[PDB]
Amino acid sequence: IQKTPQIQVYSRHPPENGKPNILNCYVTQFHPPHIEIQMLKNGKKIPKVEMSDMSFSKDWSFYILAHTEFTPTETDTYACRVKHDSMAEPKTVYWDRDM
Amino acid sequence: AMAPRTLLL
Amino acid sequence: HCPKEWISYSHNCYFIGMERKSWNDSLVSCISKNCSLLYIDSEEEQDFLQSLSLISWTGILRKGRGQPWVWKEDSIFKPKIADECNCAMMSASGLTADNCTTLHPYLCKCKFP
Amino acid sequence: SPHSLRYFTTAVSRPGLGEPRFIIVGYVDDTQFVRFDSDAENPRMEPRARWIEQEGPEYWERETWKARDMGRNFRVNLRTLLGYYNQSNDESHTLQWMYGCDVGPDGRLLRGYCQEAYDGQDYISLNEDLRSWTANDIASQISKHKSEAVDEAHQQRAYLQGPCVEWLHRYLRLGNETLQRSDPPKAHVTHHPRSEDEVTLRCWALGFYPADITLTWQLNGEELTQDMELVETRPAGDGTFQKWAAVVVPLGKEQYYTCHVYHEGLPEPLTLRWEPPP
Amino acid sequence: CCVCLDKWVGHQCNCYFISKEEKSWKRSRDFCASQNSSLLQPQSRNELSFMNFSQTFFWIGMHYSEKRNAWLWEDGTVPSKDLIRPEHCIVYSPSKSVSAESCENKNRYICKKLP
Ligand SMILES: [Br-]
Repeated sequence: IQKTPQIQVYSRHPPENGKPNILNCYVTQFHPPHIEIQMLKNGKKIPKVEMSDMSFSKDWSFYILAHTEFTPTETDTYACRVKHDSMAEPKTVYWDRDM
Repeated sequence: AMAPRTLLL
Repeated sequence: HCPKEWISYSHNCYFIGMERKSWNDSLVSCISKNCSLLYIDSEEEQDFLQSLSLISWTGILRKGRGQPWVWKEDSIFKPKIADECNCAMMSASGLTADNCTTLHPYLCKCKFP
Repeated sequence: SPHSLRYFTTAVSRPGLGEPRFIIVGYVDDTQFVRFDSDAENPRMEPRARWIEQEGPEYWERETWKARDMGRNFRVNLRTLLGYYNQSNDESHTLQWMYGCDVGPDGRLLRGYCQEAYDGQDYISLNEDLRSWTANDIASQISKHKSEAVDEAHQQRAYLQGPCVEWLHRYLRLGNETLQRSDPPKAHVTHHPRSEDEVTLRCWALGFYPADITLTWQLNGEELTQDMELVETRPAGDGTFQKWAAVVVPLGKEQYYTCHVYHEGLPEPLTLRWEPPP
Repeated sequence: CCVCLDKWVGHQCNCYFISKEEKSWKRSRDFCASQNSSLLQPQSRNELSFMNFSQTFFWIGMHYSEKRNAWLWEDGTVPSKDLIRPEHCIVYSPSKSVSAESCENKNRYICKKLP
């Protein structure tokens, strides 16, 4: 039995075009714990992605917070790509200043 | 602090 | 000189009871073998007993809800004991109170001449 | 008011990629304070809260030692479990263990935990009485019988009522200025034109501690009639939290909608409205 | 008689020293050597029957022979059960578990007094 991860992509601080910030990728309610989390800048991977320690909720499903240093711009498209056993294709969720 | 023992299954 | 099947530490013999007995029966069983139900003298001894990683009835007991824990013969070692749970047992986490009527294993300290 | 000390341990087997990954994460009152990862540069118990750094090398040594024994045993437990379920070694299998303290304002134990799951499914758990286990199938019945033979329930109850309770008190005073702190939420309202006649009003609550919050929208000073969109509270990654509540309002009706922020870090609740530029 | 020195544990006419301290494999066997003993060689099933409930892992007198390309006891003897990497050293739990680990990792140990 597998649990499909739930994703949330958002900034640590209110975004300002040109003002440096932290991009977060909150991946929750998944099983098995083996997961690949890529953070993207215009479809391309970001090397320095910091991972939170793999923990779980009382329903045994895992949760993890991935984060990277980023600079919000009107032109650049930021995303979080998630590869997990429960999905045949990776799930991509784009960052929207609006949420 | 952690438990000194775990379950040996 | 302890029997081959037993434990010898600091000139004292130690053996585990074949059965899990109540506090009273565990005290009675040790006396019947010319030994005494586990008593703690030093932390070095307690830490060695925690290395065995067993559940054992200890000699330390209390008469009631407000009555104090009783142990004698001027041995200052009195470790922290965590209802009808009026008897102390030794575990990997130290001394713990438990219901005397509940069956637990026990260790006897013999100390041959 | 309620306080808790909990350890979440995970052993996730590798398909030939060496030994299984072993993780331990310690939580005091729902906030992480310590971690052990077998994948880190030099596996040891690491501080994940500034207040636990107050512990001497004697503390860290004892915990690094306990963790290294745990990993070894969880690895052996994974090999036992594979044999029970007749599974191939070439697949990712996971063994989880959660145990801990629940104390109220009274510094005494309310409930103790000691439960395990294999491949996301419950395996063996300690009952509220802390004297007996609950098995779920044949494999767990063998493991219950094995635990009984070594008086594991009594051993776990000893830790849960004694050291777990005592250590939780030490941690509670050690990081009081952080654990029981109150970071008030910084609230604002964003305007998003959804349709030709409709608009999305999103009420944000940012940088708050603790995570408990109530965000609600009111039309002309009265609770929601339509469906309110709300995100699950998320961490900002700095120790504080984020959440937002949104409503799909008709165009020209923005002022007839008010947002209410309910958080313990606020003396009086927050009343918010969309502020249009002149 | 069959008595042991201070802090040692006697069982079945054998004297054992169960370490409190963490040491590397080399330093552990060097400590055993000085006390005119050696690291434990539990070729027998329940050598530490008294320690049977313990989940703790201790260094044992096991060495990988790069010439014979198999695991061997400090004795020169060849074991048979419970076992992999030649560069690793072995830890044993009295609960009969066996685990391989870096020889430079710090661990508890058990010395068995020689006759
Ligand atoms: Br007896």
